[PDB]
Amino acid sequence: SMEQVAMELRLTELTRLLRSVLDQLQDKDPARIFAQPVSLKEVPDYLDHIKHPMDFATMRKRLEAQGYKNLHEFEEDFDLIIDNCMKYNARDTVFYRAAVRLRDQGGVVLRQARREVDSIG
Repeated sequence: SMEQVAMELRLTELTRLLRSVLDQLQDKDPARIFAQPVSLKEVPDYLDHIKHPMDFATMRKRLEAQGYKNLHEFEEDFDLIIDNCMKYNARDTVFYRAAVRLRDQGGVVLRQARREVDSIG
């Protein structure tokens, strides 16, 4: 139907906007600490601690399959990256500290993303 096509164009345009959001958030992680899944070869107990791992490569795979229906879903995955890290790692670690800085800097980006999503519809 034509309605289904219009819905699909809306999803495509959200995907475009979320790709720009993802790029801007990933720039806030210049150490690439959050770029890839935590390796279960290198951290064998990880899934005992963290039940829903997340990372920017995993998000990018979902994004490119148009698997984010709205901005809430995307933000959920970004918050997982941060929150997982802040539980597994202690406060005095480069990993924790990177996550705090990513949260703080990413907030700015996400605030305007939400306005753009609502504004453009």
